[PDB]
Amino acid sequence: MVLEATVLVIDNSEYSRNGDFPRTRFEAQIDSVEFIFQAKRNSNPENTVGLISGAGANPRVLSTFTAEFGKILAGLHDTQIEGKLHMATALQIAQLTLKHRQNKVQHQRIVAFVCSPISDSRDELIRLAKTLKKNNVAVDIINFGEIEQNTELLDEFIAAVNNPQEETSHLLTVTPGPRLLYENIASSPIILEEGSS
Amino acid sequence: SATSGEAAALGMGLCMLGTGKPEAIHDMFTYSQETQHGNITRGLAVGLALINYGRQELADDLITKMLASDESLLRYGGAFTIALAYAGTGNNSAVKRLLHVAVSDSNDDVRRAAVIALGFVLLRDYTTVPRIVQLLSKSHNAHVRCGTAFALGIACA
Amino acid sequence: TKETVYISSIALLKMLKHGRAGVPMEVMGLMLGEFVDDYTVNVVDVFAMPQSGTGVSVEAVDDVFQAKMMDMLKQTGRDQMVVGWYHSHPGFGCWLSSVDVNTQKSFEQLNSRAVAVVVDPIQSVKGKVVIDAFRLIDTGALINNLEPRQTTSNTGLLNKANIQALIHGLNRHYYSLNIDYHKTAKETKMLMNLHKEQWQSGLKMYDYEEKEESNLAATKSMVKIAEQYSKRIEEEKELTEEELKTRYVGRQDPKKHLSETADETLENNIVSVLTAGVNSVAIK
Amino acid sequence: KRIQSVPLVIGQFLEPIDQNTGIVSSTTGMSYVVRILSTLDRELLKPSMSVALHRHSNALVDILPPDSDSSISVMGENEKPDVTYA
Amino acid sequence: HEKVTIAPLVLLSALDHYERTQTKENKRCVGVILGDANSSTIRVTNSFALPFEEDEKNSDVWFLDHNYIENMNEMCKKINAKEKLIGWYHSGPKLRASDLKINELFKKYTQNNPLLLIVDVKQQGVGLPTDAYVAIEQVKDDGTSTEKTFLHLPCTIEAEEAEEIGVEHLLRDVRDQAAGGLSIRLTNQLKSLKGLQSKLKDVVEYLDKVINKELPINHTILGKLQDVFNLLNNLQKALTVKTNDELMVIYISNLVRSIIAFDDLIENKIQNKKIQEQRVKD
Amino acid sequence: LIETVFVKNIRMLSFEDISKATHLPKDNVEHLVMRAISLGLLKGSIDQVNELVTISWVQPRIISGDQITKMKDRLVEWNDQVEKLGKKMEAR
Amino acid sequence: DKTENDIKALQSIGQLIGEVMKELSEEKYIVKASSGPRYIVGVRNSVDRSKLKKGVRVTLDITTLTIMRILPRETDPLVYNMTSFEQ
Repeated sequence: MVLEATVLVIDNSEYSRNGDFPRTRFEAQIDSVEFIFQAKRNSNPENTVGLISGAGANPRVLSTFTAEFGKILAGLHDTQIEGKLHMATALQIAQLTLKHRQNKVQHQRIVAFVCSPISDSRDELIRLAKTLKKNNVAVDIINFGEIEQNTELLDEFIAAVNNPQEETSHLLTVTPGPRLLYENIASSPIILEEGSS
Repeated sequence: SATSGEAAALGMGLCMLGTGKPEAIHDMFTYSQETQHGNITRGLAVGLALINYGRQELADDLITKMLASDESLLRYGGAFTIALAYAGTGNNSAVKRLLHVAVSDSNDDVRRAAVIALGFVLLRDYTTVPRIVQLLSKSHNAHVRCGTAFALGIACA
Repeated sequence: TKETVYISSIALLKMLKHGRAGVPMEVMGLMLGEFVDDYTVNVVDVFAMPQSGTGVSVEAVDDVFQAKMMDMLKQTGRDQMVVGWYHSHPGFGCWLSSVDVNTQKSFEQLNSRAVAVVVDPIQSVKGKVVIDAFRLIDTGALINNLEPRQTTSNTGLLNKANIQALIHGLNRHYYSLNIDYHKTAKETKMLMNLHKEQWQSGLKMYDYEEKEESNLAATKSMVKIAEQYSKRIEEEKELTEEELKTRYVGRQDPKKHLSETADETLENNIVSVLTAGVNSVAIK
Repeated sequence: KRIQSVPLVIGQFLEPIDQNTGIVSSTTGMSYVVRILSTLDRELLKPSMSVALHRHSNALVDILPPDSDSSISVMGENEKPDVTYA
Repeated sequence: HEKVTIAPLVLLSALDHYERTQTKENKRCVGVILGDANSSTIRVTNSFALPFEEDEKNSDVWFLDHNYIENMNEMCKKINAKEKLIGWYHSGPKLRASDLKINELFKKYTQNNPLLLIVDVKQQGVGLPTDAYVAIEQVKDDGTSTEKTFLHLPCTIEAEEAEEIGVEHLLRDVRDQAAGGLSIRLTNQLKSLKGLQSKLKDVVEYLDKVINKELPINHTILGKLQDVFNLLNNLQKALTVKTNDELMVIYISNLVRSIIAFDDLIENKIQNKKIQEQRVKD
Repeated sequence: LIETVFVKNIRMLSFEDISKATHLPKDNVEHLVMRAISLGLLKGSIDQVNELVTISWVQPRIISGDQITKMKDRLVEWNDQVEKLGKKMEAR
Repeated sequence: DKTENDIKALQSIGQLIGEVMKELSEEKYIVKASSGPRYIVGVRNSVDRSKLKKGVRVTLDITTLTIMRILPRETDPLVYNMTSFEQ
């Protein structure tokens, strides 16, 4: 829509370190995330993607706001091989991250990659969901592999944030299978509403 | 605006001529920490001396609060407020409080403030005017020698 | 027509670390703050420019260096509006630099509130900041004749010779200002308690008494050996029957042979009082 | 004393005149009478030791310590000689 | 020996940011130090500010920019290229435990030994509240595990030619540097004992923390508080026989030579007597 | 015995309670403690003719909490004596 | 292109000759300029005291009177100092 600052949260747990996708998982994820960084870079001149690791025995930080994927590579080649995803603590870091933006003209859309199920209750995320509408920021949820072996705990997180598509509350779902990893974006609405290809 | 800001501070102090009221005193003291202008900040301290006329020792509470601050512009009425009816024969306790403050601090606003009450106490005898303040011209400095003849133009005029 | 310059304590010393004791090849930088023209001047946020081989150049004036600095203003929370630029020159008697004024001219039309404050890294050794200012005409009588420095009496600007007497004719290119310093409550007693004289010396209980084993006898030797000489020399010099006063050696000859011996007795009496007695604070 | 500071000009002592007033010979051969600083130690003066002056004002700066030794005359000591006396 | 020397501009630069964003009341402001030290001695002069935010309820909430904040160091590299990152400084009014977990992220960008300072928003103590930390692996006798902890070292305030007279020119009010400074320091030494006595009142609360509900007991603290008796008080009475004699010798040599040097002012009456003889022309 | 010997001013034991508790001759007990002395327990030096055990006690002796009632209070009340006597030094 | 660097070089005047004689203060030492009378100049932090010892050529400014950098010791290989014809 307009100038936005993407907040990227990936999952470093054991499910991202395996070959579950029948080509490559973590090897092609470096390119797929880079292609998303390059897609938003051509749409808007101001591109800053924070890289926050919300897994691996409490949330970590790999990269920071930058205009080039070179600094992101420092966090792509270094991945913690243990721990699981903690949604409660990592989101509170993302809430404070929303206030570190440079100018008010730069919007924010939180993008989260969830490779592993979480034990966090949904009621804890409801009160934390009101911070999205308070700062007028967007949210993007990309989850694959959890929906098969577990229910969706972030569905009610979108309910309290539910708003028309001109502001926030964009829910996405990715189901793996006999496909291409970069092709997973095609099923997501994020690839649509674009006049460049 | 620093143009009419200090001029408005003088009119506010002229509103109360007499014993005064503590309500108008606390208001002018609170606004001193808000505005960034020097003439307005000092203008609020100048008006405090005009609000209290004849209060004298009962005004030492406001005088203590002004002299306790580190700001130079907040010390003004620590002299003029004390000496009003003390013309002619005065009190040595009022002068003693202005000695150690002026001699210890070389600041301009702190030293020039106490000079105001010096000319009021010396109205008793013109011959004794170049006596107490006689030490002001014996040293070498601008403001130390500047406060010398101020008392000579009042009682000795 | 007339102004007055006020500079806070935080904005007072930054570059002077590089300017004063950080040797020549001085740098420059930007000043920030908020004030009202013709009355007061305020400087708060300051950050310097990069150093090059030629010193001040176009690359330092270029905003590419400032582009990443302006982004750090909102992040660190410290942000203001441009109040001017600052420079340094190694004490030129006349016409420090005409390049820094050209930078002031190009940035004057976009601000008109900018003040150029330069300081001498050489002659500031005395501890006092050298006061100099370059500014465009404020509300102009300066195109012909006007007197800057509100309260035109004030105090003699000193300096040296040339630009002191060039104020009248060159007033268009040179606008004089009196620079004053100020500090708030958090800048007054807060820093004084941690500085005073020398250092703050945290944990005052640390002293040299815990180091005293053989030096206790060494202190007893210093209050005797060197003192016995001061006793004989004092009588040796006074024994002279010449006198005659007038001039002779009397500038200071006798100090070391007479009066300093009394001070030399005191020098060993000061270190005796230094620890004095019972410096273990009562107990046993 | 800090008004002098770095521009040291090496002088030479000549003869005292008055308290804090004296003539100081210069290495250029031009004697100058300058006011002696009251901080300076006046019992260390000799018609040998060099002193410090100024470039423009040519005023006496500081009385130099015993470290005033100048190596222009090659001032040094002997380190581990060779020829033996015995 | 490792001695941290801190410039006072570090405290003044952070004090401005405390007023701007109103950062106080258990809110840490992270920063980074600067200097060139290849030895154990650490020299801290210039310092930057890191836009850090934390939660009061959750101490595990931390966000710190890696290469985005280093742009200030890149801008300073062209200014001074001799100084690099030797460490970092935080606030930590209640001393959050977040710094104990990860010592690698801060050491990755700082090639020097890990150093952690403390700049409080208050810093109003008469003592030395500024404290330094060195994160290493130290053996603990508590019986749990040997892990990375903080090593305390004394620090001070730096004074160089630039800021030495600059602060004195700003104050120029109360100095009083003379032989009478003993009364100021020895009283402060008594205040230092009273300042530690206030810390002993926190030790009184330490027992109340054991009285509190489900709190452990530190065995390392008990080791230092166990020797307070046998060390340094009627035990020293046996050594007071020869000890008091050493304090008397100081009084012997002092009082005999103190009344000598003060007798050289007799010339005052001699000069005043000559004034009356000079009154022929007066 | 180390906990027993330490009350206020007594740092010193004798050969009485040490030999009677261990049921060993005093000749060996002198050299048997020295094997435990090298472990860092006590740095003292035992005498012979005086029949008195000098004790330099470096041992940490953990598991506290019986002493801390009186131990911690003696670091305050006895330290308050210094604070009371130091109030007359406030003249300068 | 080589002349343009000299246009911007008007701010830095060509420095005179100097050699360290005897250590006096911490940094600043006693240096007699062979280009004239005895002038003790300042020092700069761009260099350290390892090469500032006695018997080495230094670089001293005419106006500011400091030590800029440390140049190697020059024996002035003139025609009579070192003959251009060798062997």
